[PDB]
Amino acid sequence: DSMLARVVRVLETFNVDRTAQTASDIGRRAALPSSTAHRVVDEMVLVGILERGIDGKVRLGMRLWELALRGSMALRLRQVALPHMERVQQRVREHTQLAVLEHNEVLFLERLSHHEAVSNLARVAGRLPVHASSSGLMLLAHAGPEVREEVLSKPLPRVGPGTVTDPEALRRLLANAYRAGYVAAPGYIEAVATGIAVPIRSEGVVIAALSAVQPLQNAVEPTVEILREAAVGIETDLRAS
Amino acid sequence: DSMLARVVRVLETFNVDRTAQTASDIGRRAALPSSTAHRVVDEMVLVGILERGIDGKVRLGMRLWELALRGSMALRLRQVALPHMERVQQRVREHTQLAVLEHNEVLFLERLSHHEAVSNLARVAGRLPVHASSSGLMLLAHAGPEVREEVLSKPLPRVGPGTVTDPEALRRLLANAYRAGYVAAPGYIEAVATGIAVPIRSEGVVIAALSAVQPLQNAVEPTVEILREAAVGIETDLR
Repeated sequence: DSMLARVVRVLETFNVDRTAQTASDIGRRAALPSSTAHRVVDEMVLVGILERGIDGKVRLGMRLWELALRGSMALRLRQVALPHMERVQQRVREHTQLAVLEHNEVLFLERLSHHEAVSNLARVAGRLPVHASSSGLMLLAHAGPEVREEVLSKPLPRVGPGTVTDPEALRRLLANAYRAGYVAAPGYIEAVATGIAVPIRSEGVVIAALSAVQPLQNAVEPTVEILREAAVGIETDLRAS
Repeated sequence: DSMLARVVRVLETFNVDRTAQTASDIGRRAALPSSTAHRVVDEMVLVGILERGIDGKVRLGMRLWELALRGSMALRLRQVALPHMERVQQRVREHTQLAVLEHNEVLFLERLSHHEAVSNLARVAGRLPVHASSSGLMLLAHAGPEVREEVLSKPLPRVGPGTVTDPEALRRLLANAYRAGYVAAPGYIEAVATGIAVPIRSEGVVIAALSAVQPLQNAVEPTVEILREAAVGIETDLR
C-alpha cells in the first residue's frame, strides 16, 4: 500500500518481452484499483520514471534508464568488459555475453549478437536458470558450499533437451568446471545451441561469467581459447581500474 | 515533497562519476532533512532500488538496473544499433555514439571508443547541451518548431571555442542539417574535436542521432558517408 511498494510493482509489470502497456493493464497486473493505478502511473509519468509514447501507451522512461545506469556497478563492469567482448564477437560471430548471480538465478549484464546468429534466450537485464546455463554452472562452481547446496536442493526444471536436473550429476559437472576453467552445455537451454562459459576474477574471487552461445554443431575448443584470452584481458583491466 | 519526488531526488544524487554515497551525502545533495534522507534511503535499500554495501555506503541497486533496462526502448534501440556502430568503429577508429533528446539536453544511450582516440565528453547515460553538440543539432532539426524555439529561448552557453549561441544562426544550422541529412560541429564541444551526426528514423520519425567524434583536423566527408551507411542498416533492422 506504500507509494514505493506500488511504484516497484508497476515497474515489475514491464519485462524483457513487454515494453508497452495501457495504464489499465498496469493496474490489473500490479493488482492496483483502476483509480489508484492511473494516479500512480500519472505521477511516475510526470517525474519521467515512465513515458507515454505517440501511440498513448506507457513505457519504462528514458529518465529511469539514465538514473538507474549512470555510474552503476552494472555499467562500470560492462565498460571494463565490453572492449574484450567485442574482440571475442569479431572472431566467433555468434553471441558473447556477461552474467552474474542474482538471488540464485543468472542475470545478464551484456549481450553482443551477430546478425544471423543461432537462437539465444539470454537477454540483457533478463535471467536464465543457474543449473541449466553454462553461465550459471560456471558461477555456481565458484559459489560457496551453502549456495551450491541451496540451488541444488530446489526443483530443477528441464529447460532444453540436454538439461541435467540430477543433483549428483550437477555436483560432478561443477567439479569438472572448477578444474577445467570452462564449462560447455550442449543443448541445456535450446536444442540448437551450446553455451560456453569461463570465469572472470577480481581480487582472487569469481565475480562474473563470460560466455559464448553458438550452434551446438560448432567446434567448442576454438571458442574456449577465445573466451579464456578475453577473460585474461578483462582481469588485467579490472586490476588497472 | 511526496515520497516519489523524494525517491527521484535521491536517485538524482548519483551520477556518471558518483557510484557510492553516505545517506548524509544523499540528504545534502537532494536538499532533504537528515531524518527524511535516512528514512527514504533505508526504504529504497529495503526494496532493492539502492544497495548498502559491506563498507556501509549506498549504491544504485542491481534490482533498479534490471527493472529500468529490461524491454526498455533505450536497450532495444541500442541492441539494434550496436552491430552497425561496431562497423563504424572498425572503419573510423575514433568514437561512435547514439543519442536521444531528453528534456532539452542530449542523452547518450551508447558510446564506442578506440584506445587513445580524441578527447570525448559524451558519457553513457550522461548528457551534453543540445545547441553545442552535432547530436543535439541533428535531433533539434527534426523536433519541430515548438521544441526548437523552446530550446532557443533558454540560455545558450559557450561550451567549446566553436559553440554557436545565436538563435538565428542556430535556426539556419538546423535548416542546413535537415536538408543535408548530417551536421558537423567543428570545435563546438572541445577545441580538439568535431562531432558529426546523422538521424535514425523509426516509422518515418527521427528517434535518435548516430554520431562520430573525431579530431577536428580530420576529413568530415568520409565519416559522413560511413555514418549514413550505418543509419540505413539500423533503419532496415528497425523495419
